[PDB]
Amino acid sequence: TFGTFQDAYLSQLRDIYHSPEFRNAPRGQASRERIGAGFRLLDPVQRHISVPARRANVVFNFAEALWYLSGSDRLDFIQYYAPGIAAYSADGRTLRGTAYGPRIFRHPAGGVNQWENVVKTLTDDPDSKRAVIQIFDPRELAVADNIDVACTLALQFLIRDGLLCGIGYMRANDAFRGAVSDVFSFTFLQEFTARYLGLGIGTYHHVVGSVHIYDSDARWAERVLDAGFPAMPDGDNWPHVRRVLEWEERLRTNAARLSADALDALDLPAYWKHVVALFEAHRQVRHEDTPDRALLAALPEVYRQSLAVKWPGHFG
Amino acid sequence: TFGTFQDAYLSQLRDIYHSPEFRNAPRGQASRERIGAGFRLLDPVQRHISVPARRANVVFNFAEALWYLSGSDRLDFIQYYAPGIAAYSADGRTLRGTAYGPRIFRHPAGGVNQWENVVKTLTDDPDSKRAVIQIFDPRELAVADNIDVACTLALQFLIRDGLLCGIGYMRANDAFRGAVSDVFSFTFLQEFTARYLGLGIGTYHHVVGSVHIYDSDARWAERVLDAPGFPAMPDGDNWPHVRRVLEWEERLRTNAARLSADALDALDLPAYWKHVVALFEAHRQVRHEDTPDRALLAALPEVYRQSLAVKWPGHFG
Ligand SMILES: Nc1ccn([C@@H]2O[C@H](COP(=O)(O)O)[C@@H](O)[C@H]2O)c(=O)n1
Ligand SMILES: Nc1ccn([C@@H]2O[C@H](COP(=O)(O)O)[C@@H](O)[C@H]2O)c(=O)n1
Repeated sequence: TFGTFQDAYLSQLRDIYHSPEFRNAPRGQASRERIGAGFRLLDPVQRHISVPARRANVVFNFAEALWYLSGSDRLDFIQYYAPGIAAYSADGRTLRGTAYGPRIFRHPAGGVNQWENVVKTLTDDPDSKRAVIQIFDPRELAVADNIDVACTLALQFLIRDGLLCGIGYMRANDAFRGAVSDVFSFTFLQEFTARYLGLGIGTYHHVVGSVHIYDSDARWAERVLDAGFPAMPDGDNWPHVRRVLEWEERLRTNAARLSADALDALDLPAYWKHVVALFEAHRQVRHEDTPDRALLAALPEVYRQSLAVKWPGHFG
Repeated sequence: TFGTFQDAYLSQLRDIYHSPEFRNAPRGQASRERIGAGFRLLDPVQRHISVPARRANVVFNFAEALWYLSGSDRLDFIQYYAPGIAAYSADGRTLRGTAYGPRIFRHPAGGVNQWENVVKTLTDDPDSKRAVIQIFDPRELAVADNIDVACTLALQFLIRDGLLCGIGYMRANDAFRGAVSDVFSFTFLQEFTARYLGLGIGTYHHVVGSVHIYDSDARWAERVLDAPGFPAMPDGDNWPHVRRVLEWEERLRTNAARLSADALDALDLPAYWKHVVALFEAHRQVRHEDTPDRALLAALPEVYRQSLAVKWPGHFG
């Protein structure tokens, strides 16, 4: 049990790096590994990693979570924030196992919107043990030479004492890289759903079959070992997400830009204005426009620190 | 971490009973509950409960596991061993979420034999992290008033240091009743698969979203709280033996045949599977009111004799 994700993240990283159970090479990727590992977070909203040596990217973290909420499998959207994710696209256009959006909202088994069914299940029986979003699909292992097999099995939500608890079940999790964005996204979905249901945030449980540090990340993991997040507004945030996704697409494609004062004047809750400002900052970097230091100064300090460490030549 | 399932079972039972995180009533079923609970077994073959107050039914244990291997969803097979299970059959003929057989061997999401794909995956890449059998299906929540939604999410197998390790992921588990047969079945499938792959047995991990004791079981669970090795399955491909065992299972369940102690010893089966068919003949004696055979009983492994003697003491005690 940990208070924040960063404490759990660093504890687990130390366990795997210094006390691995196995050394092996699944699909040729040499790794340190432990089997059957998990942790509990008492405060899932505190979902960010701020250790400067880790250079956690809060823009990618929100982008991935909103990519899921958009229901999209398109590579162009997410590789803009994480160019290396193109390695898992067989067609150069879409992602399969990596794209949890379609798994949540139009699952390959029947096209089912599982998020809606979970909300209906919890509304009809608040104590339900059945409110599960299935991610994995049985046909993924029937694909020959599949380069992108879902590694999350399911997400479960439970309403307990007026709080929404969440459980993420994964068959495998990269303890150094993937875990940072997976726990961010799963606790983001948990909070989003809690707000929608009018509930407080309960605990988050992460449970993983194989937790591992790839040997190719050993040096960076060692640098990290040698070294408040704001709350989403109450209620139904879908209208805000739709507007943020509109700004996301226009900024990513450089079809729009917004100054610091334009951002502050957007008709959005402050929480979501800051997410749009992250995307405008990222546009300045990727499309080589003038970095806006007034933009940076208006962000929450957690975001300011992420930007200054990720892009010190722009925001440092 | 526990040496045997019985140690983990009793420890989890006492944890839920004495220190439940929640008391609630999903679908109106009042319970004591803990969230996100798991354990690790070092010896998954030692999968049985031998506390007499629990009256664990090794015949049902093997019947459920073989029902899964048969790929069947039929109620008539399994309700013969567990009469109350018909409460989860909407049509009186089949089981849905309770029937893991079709989920393993012909999953409704594409008609996929996942066991075959797991064996192929682990043969092509022994270190694979992908060898997962999915059980739950997203369409199960799509219609209201479903009385039988799968509570197992997935089973994963990993080859680590030449040993087949298993992980069962469940969204919910009855810690007092269902967990006894679920862990039996999952570690049985683990051992079966390891023998097929020519591997030894590693660890088994059980992880469950909601683990609970139903209030209606509290009296029995209190009695259990107030209160011999399991044999190893033979090496190699046990499918041909399973097929023969299933032929005998149906003949005995329908009272179309009977097996004397000498008829059991003459079966063309490894000793391990002869004992399983003997369990079915003993069960036939119970269900069809035939003479309890003392000689059958004496030839069984000690673990099985104790289960029969406690469960049906007038027949086998
Ligand atoms: N969301 C994701 C997607 C992939 N991953 C990583 O990618 C790997 C995919 O390779 P396998 O399919 O071989 O497992 C996982 O084992 C895990 O290391 C992750 O940790 N989180
Ligand atoms: N294999 C199975 C099948 C059912 N069960 C029990 O049946 C219940 C089914 O009800 P829910 O669908 O409400 O969970 C589970 O919560 C669990 O108590 C089990 O423990 N093992």
